Amino acid sequence: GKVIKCKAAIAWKTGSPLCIEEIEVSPPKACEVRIQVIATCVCHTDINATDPKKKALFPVVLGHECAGIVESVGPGVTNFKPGDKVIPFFAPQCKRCKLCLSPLTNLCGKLRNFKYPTIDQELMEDRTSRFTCKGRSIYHFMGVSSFSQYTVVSEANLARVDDEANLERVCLIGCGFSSGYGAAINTAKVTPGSTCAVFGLGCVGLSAIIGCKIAGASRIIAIDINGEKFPKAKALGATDCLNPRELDKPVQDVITELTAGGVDYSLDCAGTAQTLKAAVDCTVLGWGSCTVVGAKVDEMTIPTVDVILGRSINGTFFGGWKSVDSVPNLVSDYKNKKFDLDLLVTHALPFESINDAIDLMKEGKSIRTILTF
Amino acid sequence: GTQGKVIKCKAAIAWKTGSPLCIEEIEVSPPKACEVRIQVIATCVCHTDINATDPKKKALFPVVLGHECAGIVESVGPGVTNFKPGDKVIPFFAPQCKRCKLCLSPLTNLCGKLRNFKYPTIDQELMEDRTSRFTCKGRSIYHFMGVSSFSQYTVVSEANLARVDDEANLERVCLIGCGFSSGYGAAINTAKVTPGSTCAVFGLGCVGLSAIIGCKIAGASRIIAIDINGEKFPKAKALGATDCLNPRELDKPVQDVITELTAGGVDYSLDCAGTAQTLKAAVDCTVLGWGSCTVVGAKVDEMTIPTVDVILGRSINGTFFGGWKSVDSVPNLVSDYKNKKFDLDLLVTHALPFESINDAIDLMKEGKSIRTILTF
Ligand SMILES: NC(=O)c1ccc[n+]([C@@H]2O[C@H](COP(=O)([O-])OP(=O)(O)OC[C@H]3O[C@@H](n4cnc5c(N)ncnc54)[C@H](O)[C@@H]3O)[C@@H](O)[C@H]2O)c1
Ligand SMILES: NC(=O)c1ccc[n+]([C@@H]2O[C@H](COP(=O)([O-])OP(=O)(O)OC[C@H]3O[C@@H](n4cnc5c(N)ncnc54)[C@H](O)[C@@H]3O)[C@@H](O)[C@H]2O)c1
Ligand SMILES: [Zn+2]
Ligand SMILES: [Zn+2]
Ligand SMILES: [Zn+2]
Ligand SMILES: [Zn+2]
Repeated sequence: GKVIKCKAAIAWKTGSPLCIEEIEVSPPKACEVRIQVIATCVCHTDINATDPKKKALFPVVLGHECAGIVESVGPGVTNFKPGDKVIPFFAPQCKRCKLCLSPLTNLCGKLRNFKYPTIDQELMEDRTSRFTCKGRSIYHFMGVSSFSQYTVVSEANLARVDDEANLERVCLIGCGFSSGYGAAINTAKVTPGSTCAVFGLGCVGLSAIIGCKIAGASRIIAIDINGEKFPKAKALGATDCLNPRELDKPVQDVITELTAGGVDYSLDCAGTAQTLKAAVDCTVLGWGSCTVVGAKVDEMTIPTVDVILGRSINGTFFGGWKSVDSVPNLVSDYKNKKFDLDLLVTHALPFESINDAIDLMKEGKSIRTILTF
Repeated sequence: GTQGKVIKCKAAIAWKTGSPLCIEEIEVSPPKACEVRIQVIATCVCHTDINATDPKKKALFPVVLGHECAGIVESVGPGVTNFKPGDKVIPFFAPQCKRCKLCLSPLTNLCGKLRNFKYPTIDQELMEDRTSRFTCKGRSIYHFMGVSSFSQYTVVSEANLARVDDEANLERVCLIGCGFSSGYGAAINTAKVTPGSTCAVFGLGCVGLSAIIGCKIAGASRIIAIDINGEKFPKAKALGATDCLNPRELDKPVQDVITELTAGGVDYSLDCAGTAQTLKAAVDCTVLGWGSCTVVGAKVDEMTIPTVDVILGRSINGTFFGGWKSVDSVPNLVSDYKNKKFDLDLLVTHALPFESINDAIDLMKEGKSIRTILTF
């Protein structure tokens, strides 16, 4: 149980980017595992914390998508040992609450702020922190904090995985891939031979397409305002591609015409007012289904008639997966080549170059950027 | 009443919005191909009808309103064999052609007969050949929702009616024409209330109460009834409500009352009022993870749903005629009523002569009635 000194990325406040600092990562207490981050990625959620218009706590060690090894475990911990390949996640499964036992949801009672899940799991189970830098205790982020060479997480926020897993790719299963993928399969519940529509072709949206294909969809329409996204969209299974920017008609009307009624399943992995409205509009009447995955705005307005006429609306949380039991399976699949994560990794960079990773992200020049140490 | 001949009878015409209904003598043309002329025996005023007289609402005039009724076939048109003079029938706004994609899908109860998907209320304003069967004072009167039951005799499409048990009490079974079927089906079909679950219903009118009946039948273990009219609580409870709430007498939003009361929220919520308040509340009051909200009523065009709610498990949908496959379901509902599966009798508060329709409308407006049977 020795204290560890390593580099991590600290956000001391909004507006101000992340700083590479030297922090002290305390050892894991009971029911906790101290992880060694091998590969982490910057996700849209990470960058929001620094946005003033968005709620967040500081100072904080951001990041939540990664994969690694077990550095050391805490007391009573027997499910983990030094060397085990593990993947942490923001979606807990403590297996000690009513929600964990329910087959109707993948939510867990460990959670507490159901209005701002982004500022939850800001501290360990004992309301304490394991991060210290220059005499100050730093907040954890969404129960993961992957932007540090070493981090400590609740046994409820990680799963051991295949020993032969390539941490440089399997890490996406920590958030990006799992949400898009699971959103199509568990939340939207895409059915064989169906027609789907996916707005937003980032990591989530692409995994949603991968998800639609795996579920057996016969048609998959990918929509983005960034044409540069299309090539890879098709690579993963898209049958059609639309750019609102190049259409003299609201993209939803185009989709409705191209399908003679609209699509059976809609998945919004963008989250804008425009996309949210379209995601619903483009669905057929009677059984049309829209599933919210991404959300850049807090509210969505829905016509009372649309709903009276068959269209339903739901949303996903971590792809609807029961984290601790599913993550390991998703890994086995990638291994068995059920799908290919590599197409999702467009860049790789030294951890210290995390800000440039953020810049490529914002610039929309990438899907996911693997950060190594 | 003789076939192939125009009929002179009385109806209730709405010459324009903001105006009451006028008892006029109209001419009801005989049925054309795939049509049936019905002698309306019993009819009721639904909120949807009154809604048409609202100046702020998009509607067409002149028109014979009414869509909730029951009656006897006075005659059929060319090439009609499923119906014949004497048959008891119940028409409805929800068509079932049986010969279209939508009709074949077990996922919806809509048929491709419907044309206007943004303003249903002003759809089926005329017959298939784009004309009218109604003439009054040298003028063409608009039909309403493919029924127009506010006339002793009316002409409807074969896809808009079902033949029911010859021994059906048409002065009760007429509620299956809309009100009952809607709330009842909403809980059973659209919301899909399951055994042991907890439900919340907003709006304790005919629909709202039928929604309660349906929750009881589906096996709910708790049915919370919400309404700003405490007078509606006795019947609501009589039909199955285990708890009753009035937002006008609470310090906290009703949805927070319901959340606490249920330690998390209800499994299924049905909004049979349809206001900006009820809609928001209907979604809020549900449990996260698997909470389900079903829109039944709607006095407003839109509802604002928080992104996080949906992400965190709550989902939304709505019903159209309770989600019953019209022609196939309606006769079944009648049999169920005969087998005393439920009591429509409790949904009837008044019974006036057709001439008093304007009073029946006021009673509804003034929330002093559930349903008022109108007879000719
Ligand atoms: N519900 C969950 O559990 C969950 C899990 C992970 C990520 N997310 C969220 O999902 C979203 C997507 O994640 P990402 O990593 O792919 O982000 P990203 O920024 O890379 O993806 C957004 C994509 O949508 C496109 N876009 C923007 N406006 C558009 C418009 N009007 N029409 C069409 N396309 C448009 C962009 O060009 C881009 O390709 C984020 O908002 C993220 O926070 C949600
Ligand atoms: N979706 C469909 O297919 C369908 C079919 C038929 C009728 N409807 C609609 O369903 C609704 C109900 O029909 P009805 O015949 O029972 O109408 P109604 O006028 O008799 O019922 C209104 C009821 O809601 C209550 N109410 C009003 N504001 C409220 C509030 N803020 N909170 C709680 N309760 C409130 C009233 O006090 C009253 O008891 C109407 O809007 C009607 O047009 C929909
Ligand atoms: Zn993420
Ligand atoms: Zn749990
Ligand atoms: Zn009605
Ligand atoms: Zn049909």
